[PDB]
Amino acid sequence: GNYNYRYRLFRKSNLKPFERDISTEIYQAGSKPCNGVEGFNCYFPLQSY
Amino acid sequence: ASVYAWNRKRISNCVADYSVLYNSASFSTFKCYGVSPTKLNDLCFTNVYA
Repeated sequence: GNYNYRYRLFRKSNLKPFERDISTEIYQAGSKPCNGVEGFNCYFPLQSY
Repeated sequence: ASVYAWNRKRISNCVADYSVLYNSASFSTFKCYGVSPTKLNDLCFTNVYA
């Protein structure tokens, strides 16, 4: 199982054509302020295949 | 009720707010598969089964 290949799952908005985003931050899935603590409503967008 | 005698309920013809349950942390697991849990209050269907 090769896990070097990964991609972003969550984002606040879409991507404009022909650009790159390398922001690896906690994503707030709800009203809970993550503040870099993860937990409920706070997920890691990057994940592998 | 029991797991093999689970209660079945029908919900129709009213206004349903999901924000109150969405924000509540008293539930250990809240897993939505049909659609995004955030946009529940926007789209709606003809009936709900619980």
